[PDB]
Amino acid sequence: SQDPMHKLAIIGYGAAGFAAMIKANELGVKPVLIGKGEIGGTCVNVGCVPSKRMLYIAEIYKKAREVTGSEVYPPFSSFQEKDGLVQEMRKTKYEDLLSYYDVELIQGEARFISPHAVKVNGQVIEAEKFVIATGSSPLIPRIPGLDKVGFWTNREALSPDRRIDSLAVIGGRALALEFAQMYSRMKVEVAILQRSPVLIPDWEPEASVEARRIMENDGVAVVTGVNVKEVRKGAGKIVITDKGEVEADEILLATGRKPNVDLGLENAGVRLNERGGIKVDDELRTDNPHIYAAGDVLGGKMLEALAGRQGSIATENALTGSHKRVDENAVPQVIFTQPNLARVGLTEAEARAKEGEVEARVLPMSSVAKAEIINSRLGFVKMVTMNGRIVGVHAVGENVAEMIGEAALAIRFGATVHDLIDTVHMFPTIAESLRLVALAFRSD
Amino acid sequence: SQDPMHKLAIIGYGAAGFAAMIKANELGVKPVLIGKGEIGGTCVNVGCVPSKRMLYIAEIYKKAREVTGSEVYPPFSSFQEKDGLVQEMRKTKYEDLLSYYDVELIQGEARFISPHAVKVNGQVIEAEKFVIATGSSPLIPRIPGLDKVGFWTNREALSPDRRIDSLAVIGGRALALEFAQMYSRMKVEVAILQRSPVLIPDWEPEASVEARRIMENDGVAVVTGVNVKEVRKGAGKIVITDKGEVEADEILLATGRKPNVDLGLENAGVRLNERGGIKVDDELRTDNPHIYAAGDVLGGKMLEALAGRQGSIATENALTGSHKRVDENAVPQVIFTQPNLARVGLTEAEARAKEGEVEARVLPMSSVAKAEIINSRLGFVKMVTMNGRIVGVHAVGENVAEMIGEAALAIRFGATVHDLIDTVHMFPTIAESLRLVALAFRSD
Ligand SMILES: Cc1cc2nc3c(=O)[nH]c(=O)nc-3n(C[C@H](O)[C@H](O)[C@H](O)COP(=O)(O)OP(=O)(O)OC[C@H]3O[C@@H](n4cnc5c(N)ncnc54)[C@H](O)[C@@H]3O)c2cc1C
Ligand SMILES: Cc1cc2nc3c(=O)[nH]c(=O)nc-3n(C[C@H](O)[C@H](O)[C@H](O)COP(=O)(O)OP(=O)(O)OC[C@H]3O[C@@H](n4cnc5c(N)ncnc54)[C@H](O)[C@@H]3O)c2cc1C
Repeated sequence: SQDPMHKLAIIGYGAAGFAAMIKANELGVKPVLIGKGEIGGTCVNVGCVPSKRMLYIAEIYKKAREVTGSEVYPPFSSFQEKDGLVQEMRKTKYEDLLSYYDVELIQGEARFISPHAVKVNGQVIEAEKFVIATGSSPLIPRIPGLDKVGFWTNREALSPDRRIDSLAVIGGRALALEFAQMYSRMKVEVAILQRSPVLIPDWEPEASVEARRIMENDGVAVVTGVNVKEVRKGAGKIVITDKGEVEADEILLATGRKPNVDLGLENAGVRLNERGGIKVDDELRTDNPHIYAAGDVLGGKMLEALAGRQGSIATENALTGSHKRVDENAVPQVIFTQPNLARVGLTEAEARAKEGEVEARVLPMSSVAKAEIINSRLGFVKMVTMNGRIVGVHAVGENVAEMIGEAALAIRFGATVHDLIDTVHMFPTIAESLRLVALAFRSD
Repeated sequence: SQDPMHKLAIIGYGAAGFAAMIKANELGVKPVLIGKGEIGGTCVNVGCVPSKRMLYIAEIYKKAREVTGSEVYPPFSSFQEKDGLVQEMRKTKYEDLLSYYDVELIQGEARFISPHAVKVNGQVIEAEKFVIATGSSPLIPRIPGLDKVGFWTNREALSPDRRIDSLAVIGGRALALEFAQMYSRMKVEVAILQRSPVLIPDWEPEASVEARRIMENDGVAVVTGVNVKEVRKGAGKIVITDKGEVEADEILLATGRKPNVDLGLENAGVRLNERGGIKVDDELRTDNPHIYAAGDVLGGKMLEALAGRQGSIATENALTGSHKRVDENAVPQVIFTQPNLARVGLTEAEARAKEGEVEARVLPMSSVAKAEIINSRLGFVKMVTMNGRIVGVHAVGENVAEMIGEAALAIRFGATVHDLIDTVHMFPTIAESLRLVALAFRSD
């Protein structure tokens, strides 16, 4: 028999799929790239780019109100203005690359029909190797009355159909925090309804404390330990919980994301992991050794830079036979509230659960000169070492997102606290808090 | 003979001298610490702390005017308000340490009278070892009429005696840029008069370009290639130059700093270097092997974090017999205008002047997603490698001061561009510009 096949097919054209496409070109292969929906996927269109833009607008108006005492809020039109930036970035960063790089693009929904083939738009596409990069979708909880009453997800909260006065946010991790701060800074009365007893319960305890303070400082009502029983429609929307009824103009779901795995995977011998994403080994290879997967479809951390890195590594492993990995314990995550929350590596509890000598220190941000100078004293920097190497850094403070890459690099290099002590920082910066917390390991 | 002496005397109680005092305590020695003037020296009192505070105030009001369209400038009282922060920081960071650590403090002017002794307040103080950390003072150029007409230095520009409408700044390096932006953002008409053909002429060429644009964007008149011949008094102060007369309410000298070396050094066998600072080897030891020196008195880079590090290293080398050094080519410098200018390591020209394979790349800030998102597209990131190791990073952009410590750490570790490529950053941050410029080494 002979069965000529493409060398590589990539399923999905978001951050992971683009990274795969680029890598494939670099290794001398013209891939087939199959996607549906807006080019560039979640990040550029309904994710990191429009969300950070609206938080920037929120921030500059908040500062303007503090300085002037005026009640100036961002105009409702600022949501529509941001659509110009999205369009420009989608063009320059994604659409223009489809002209520059070599690729057979197909727009449509792919589903596996064999271990070496998909169907799309009724046609068979066969490939020697696949990279699955189909992303995630909003997770819609099963709550009586919710579908009938209707709700917003991120998509709608970024392009709102109307001006609202009140918002009930269901959920209490990063996206809830970001949208709650965003809408509260637009003169919307926001409540967060969180099931766990604290916000961001998989972060350091100190971070969960600060998360509450950040929200409350902008007038958000934070309700923790709550179970939502039902939703109904009154004058506005009524969320009925075991701690009372919360009425609001609109409901925003921020209860997580579900990997996009409705792909006929059983036809290709690909399995799901316990988190509902594609099951892969550390080299991003599935149970079918010709199929790799990358990005949010893995059901792991959901980050643009990690999705990109995984799309590159999956592609190289598929086309070269390499055995490359991307160490998730040096990958940073940031919540882009003001002040920022940032983390990379292990929490102290995670480190203490492994074998090894663990130390940890926490430096208050109120001790950092620059934080005093710019009136941003809320926060902290926490550093965790295992056998004398830095393995985790967690921080809350002004623009800590800008210093977390120093911490990531320190962790990749296995830097010790003396290594940081020996590195002259710039005074006065927020970043020199990394060296000040290192000094805390022996010094006061 | 017997001549009992103290183990260590430290001359000057700024950043270097404090660092020495602390280090001495850590090695089990109670030093004698001799200083004059305000405790904490330049940084806290008339340097980095009050200057960054006033630039912060300038910045938040500028943003408030952009957002509201109102003509709100910082009140003249904000200079006096900053004196509270200075006092608080002087107490917590310096005066309180004199109670916590063990030290014999003497306030007065020290001068050497022998290789092992100083005089202060008419008393002989003998020590086995000395660390000289006497700082620098403003450099006052010899210009006819200038002393009679009078001028401001940093001290006066930070605590102005009156409200002015116009300012002539003599000089064109970091402090000129910072004060020019500061006063222009206080509705003062500022002119910079610079002798060299460009601003900051020891920075990368790209930085000098950007420096001019930054100044001009706030309405500063930048005059380069000018020689100041004379000053006279008219209605206001008249600076006569070979390119015309510039009249202003006040004159600010920003023409550099002179090390404080009027110390009787010839009595102790200590010599001066070609830049007018104390001559030392890389271990901070002078020609008298019992005398070390640290900080701005060396006539090298003038930075708080470097002065601290040198005071620690000088002390350890003096008391333990070690041979430690502080590598100046991993020490960062930042100009805290908005946007910031930052640098660490070698310029491209400096690297190309040494033997080795040199590469360099420049990434525009307009290519960085976060810079687009926050409307701060002016700038660049330049990376220089020598034999495949990163040896210099230079950047202009919003809050680049916060990412320059990542670059410093990369340089200390001898990181390659692949090392940066392999480190997942956070999207969207300004800091991921370090990885984007690394990608430029092979990729477009
Ligand atoms: C509101 C919001 C804000 C965020 N902010 C940040 C942030 O600040 N920083 C950060 O790092 N991360 C952020 N994220 C997460 C980040 O956007 C994602 O982790 C990232 O987009 C992952 O990209 P991906 O390619 O793995 O998934 P996607 O980009 O969703 O890739 C899937 C793409 O493939 C196509 N596709 C899907 N299924 C199929 C199929 N069956 N057949 C054919 N084609 C298909 C779709 O068209 C889709 O565009 C945010 C997410 C959200 C929702
Ligand atoms: C306006 C301005 C802004 C600045 N901003 C920054 C910045 O943002 N970041 C940064 O890194 N750097 C900055 N600097 C530079 C920084 O302040 C100095 O490099 C730093 O203070 C050096 O400290 P030092 O201890 O070496 O000198 P000093 O702190 O001046 O130490 C000298 C001290 O010793 C005492 N002394 C001096 N001579 C004698 C003597 N003969 N006998 C006895 N005692 C003596 C004096 O009382 C003096 O306080 C700035 C400088 C200025 C002027």
